[PDB]
Amino acid sequence: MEDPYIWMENLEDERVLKIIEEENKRFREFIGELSDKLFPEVWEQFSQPTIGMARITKKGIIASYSEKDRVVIKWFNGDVIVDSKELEREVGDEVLLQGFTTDEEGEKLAYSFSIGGADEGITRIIDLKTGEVIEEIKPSIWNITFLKDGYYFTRFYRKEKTPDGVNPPAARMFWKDREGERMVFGEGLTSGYFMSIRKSSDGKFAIVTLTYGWNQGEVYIGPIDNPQEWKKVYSASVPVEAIDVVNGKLYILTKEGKGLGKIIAIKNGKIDEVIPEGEFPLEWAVIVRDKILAGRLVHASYKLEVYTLNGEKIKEITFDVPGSLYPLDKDEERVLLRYTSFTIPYRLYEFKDDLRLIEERKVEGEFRVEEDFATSKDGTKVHYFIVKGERDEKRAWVFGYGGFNIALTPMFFPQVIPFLKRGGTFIMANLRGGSEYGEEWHRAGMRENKQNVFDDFIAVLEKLKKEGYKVAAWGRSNGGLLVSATLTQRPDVMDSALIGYPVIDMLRFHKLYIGSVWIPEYGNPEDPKDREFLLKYSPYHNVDPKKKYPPTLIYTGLHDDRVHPAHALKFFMKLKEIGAPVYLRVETKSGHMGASPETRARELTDLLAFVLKTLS
Ligand SMILES: [Cl-]
Ligand SMILES: [Cl-]
Repeated sequence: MEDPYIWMENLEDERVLKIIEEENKRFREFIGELSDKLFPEVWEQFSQPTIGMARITKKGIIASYSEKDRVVIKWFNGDVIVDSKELEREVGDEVLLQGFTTDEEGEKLAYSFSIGGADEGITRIIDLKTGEVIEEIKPSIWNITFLKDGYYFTRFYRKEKTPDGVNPPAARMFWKDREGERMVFGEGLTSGYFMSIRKSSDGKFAIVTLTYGWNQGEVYIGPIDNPQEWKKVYSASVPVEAIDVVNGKLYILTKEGKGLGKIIAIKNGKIDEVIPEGEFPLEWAVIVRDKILAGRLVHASYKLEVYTLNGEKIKEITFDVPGSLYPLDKDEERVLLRYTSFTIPYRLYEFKDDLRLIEERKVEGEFRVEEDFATSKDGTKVHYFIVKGERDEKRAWVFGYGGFNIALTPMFFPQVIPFLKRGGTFIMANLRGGSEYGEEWHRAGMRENKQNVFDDFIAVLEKLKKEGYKVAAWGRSNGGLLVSATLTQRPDVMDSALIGYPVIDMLRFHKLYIGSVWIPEYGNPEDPKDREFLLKYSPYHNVDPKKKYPPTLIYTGLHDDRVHPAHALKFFMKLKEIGAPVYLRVETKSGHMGASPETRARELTDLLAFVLKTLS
């Protein structure tokens, strides 16, 4: 099938580079002054201390933080262990710090980073008392689980074949100790299988979870020191999460059945429900002491539920402000949870028998978090969050995603704060295709149902318009598709459009970078039956010259390795063809944002600047 802009898939074509150069200039002249004036306000919010991961050891908590241009790993209220700045001088390059873990004893720490925004990374294992690098592994490994004098770990094969000769993408599990390294699990597994391992709370069992896309899950358990005796004990036609093994009994969180999440247990092959499916999703569950601590997702924010090991509900905990809440780590006694919301970068909580707050960073101001519902084409209620400042200039910045079983739950958007301060309202919409209401909610936005997602977003945008708001619609990656499709269908419901790192060409998405992995979500363009519903919304095929379009910003990054910039370039050329007020920003500086904040903060400042200028 001919494509007039196929040459744009070659990012080294001189025609492509000319366009990128031209449009970055035009965009900079367009928001450059405003962006330079707002940058300090954005930078202030972006760069403040933000926790990443945390770990429990016998010696105390170890946590990572971002602040400004550096990232550190430190003893909680204690010594810095790893400093991204120290690292950069040692290796003489920009470094992104990915994750870390430790041993139970708090004497060994493993952390992974990437030199100069390399697509490859590094793993170092260090001694926590002296700080000596015990080991340095290249490429980086994952899921390090210390035992005795060594550890299990997983490798994810991206470019290379597996040792047993299987093509990527693939995963394999290894054991490493003084005598050396050997593969312990995953031999013969075809491409697409992923694995992870965790210990039981008592340290006696390996719990190994195996996953193939959305439609297969397997659980294995056995003696932590003996992979020869690891046995499959559960099979499911969806990925499930193994929680723990306690007193001969394996606990699993599964979205089998209606798809909302329940906890089952297996003992000697018999399967019992522990906590049956409820009205709202059960997103995670952990066992601590003799209790089950469960994260319940009620209209896309978290309430905390505490149960006995037998599934009798003991207590319920809600939060003052709707938030996202996730388990970071656990030991036998306690779990650490990270909370986040629109005006709360983070809270660090400790759960032992009850919930206790041990750290908080919040943005000061009289901010309100409200919630409402819009009604979609087919009657579906579309929940959304509303964030407001003290002032109301009737200007709304509306964010959605809608896909891939991702719930949109409260989180901190640094560039929205100055917006709220200027009378703006931030809206986060809970569209179909997400996990907000279970696997059925997700399925209701996949393949032929993808139009439902756009209908839900339209319903929110149109509600805001009727209420008198000026409206800027914003989304990234599958969320870029969201705004792009909505723009070509109902440009009349937005006064501004922001399209981030989008998927656009729905007949060729599967031919660029990793896009084939999205086939179960969107459908398969080689099949005419799927093309039939794909072409009904594909933005690349559905630009309407008869329509009037609002100011539109498409933004991407020249060196993104997941969502090919050609989507953005092609949609930009299509809008150019009809003289639409469209802009294109292509980030050229390398790497992402984890420990290289200024490039990312500028990008976000550019978005804020575009909203402020185009809605006025
Ligand atoms: Cl973004
Ligand atoms: Cl980015």
